[PDB]
Amino acid sequence: KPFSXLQF
Amino acid sequence: SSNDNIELVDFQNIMFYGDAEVGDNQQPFTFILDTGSANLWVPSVKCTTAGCLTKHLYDSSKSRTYEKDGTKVEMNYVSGTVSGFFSKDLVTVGNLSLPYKFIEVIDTNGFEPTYTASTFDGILGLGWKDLSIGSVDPIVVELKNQNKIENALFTFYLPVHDKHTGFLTIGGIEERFYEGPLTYEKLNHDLYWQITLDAHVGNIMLEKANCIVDSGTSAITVPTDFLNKMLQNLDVIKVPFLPFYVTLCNNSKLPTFEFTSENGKYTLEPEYYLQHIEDVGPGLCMLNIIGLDFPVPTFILGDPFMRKYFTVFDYDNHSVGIALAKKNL
Repeated sequence: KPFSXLQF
Repeated sequence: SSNDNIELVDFQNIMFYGDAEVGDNQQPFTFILDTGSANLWVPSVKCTTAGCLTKHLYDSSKSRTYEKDGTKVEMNYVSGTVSGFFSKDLVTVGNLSLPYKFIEVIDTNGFEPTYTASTFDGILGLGWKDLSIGSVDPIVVELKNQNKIENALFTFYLPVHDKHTGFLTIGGIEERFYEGPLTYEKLNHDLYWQITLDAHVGNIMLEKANCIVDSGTSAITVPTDFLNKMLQNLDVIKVPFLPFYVTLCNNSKLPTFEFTSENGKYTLEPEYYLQHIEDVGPGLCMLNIIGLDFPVPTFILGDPFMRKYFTVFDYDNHSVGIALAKKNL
C-alpha cells in the first residue's frame, strides 16, 4: 500500500 | 518566536515525526503530524495487539486531568486501520496546552506490518473538522479561539535527511522559512487541504486536477492511468509485480511535475522524487511516485513536494499558501 495516512 | 514551534527530525526517508504529550503529567509520544486526517490517537496500555509492545503507551490512571469518554471509534487510512475508544485529556504541542478529545488505540492489527516496522507511537491530525470523527475541532482552530495563538494557521518547513531539521509552526508565518512570494490557493472544500491546479507532467495534462497537499504521504500520488502514460518512453522500468519504478538517477528523460493556477506555478524536478538505491544497483534510483486512484482525478502532493515548498495551512482563509523553501536556515 502507498504510505499515506489520508483518512476515508 | 511569538508562535508555537515543534521541531521535526527526518531519519530514514519513509516518514518524519514530531513530539507532543498527552496527560497532565506530560506523557511523551512520537507523532506523525498528518494534514490528511483529523484525529489524534495514541496506543493505550489497554492495547492488546503486538504492534504496541514497543510503543509509548498512554496510561490515563497517571494523569490528574484525564476524563473518560469510552465511545468506540475506528480510523481508516490509505495505509491501514486502528481502533480504540475516545478519551479526554490535556494535550501539549510545543509550548501550548489544551483539553482535547483523543483516541486511545487498543487494536493495531489492521495497521501492520507498517506499525511495528515504523518507529512512531501515534498520529496527530491537522485537517478540518468535517473530516474528523466525533466532531472534533482542529487543534490549531481551538488554540485560536482560546486566544492562544495569533492566527488560525500553521506552517510546515520539512526537514531534509542529514541536512537541516524542520518545523511545525502554529499561529504565524515566519519569513525565515522561505524566499520569494507566497502564493495562496483557495480550497474547494473544508474537508481536506485540497485545492485545484492544472497538472502538466511532460506531455500529459490534467486540467483542473484535484490536489491534496498532504504531510501524511511520503510519496507523490498520481492517477494510475496518468502515471502509466507519463512514463511511456522515459526509459523507466516498473518492477514486474512489485509496485516500484526503478531508473537511472542520471536518466535525462526524467520528467518535471508542473502544476499551475491563476496565481502560481509550482514545479517538482527529479532531484525531489528520486531515491538513490546503490545497494540494488550502482547508479540506480527509485522514483518516489505512486499510483492511487480517486473517483475524480486527484494527486496527493506529498512530502517530496512539501520538501521543496514551504506551505501555509490557513483555516481563517480556507486556503493553502505555497512558497519556495529556504534550502537552509
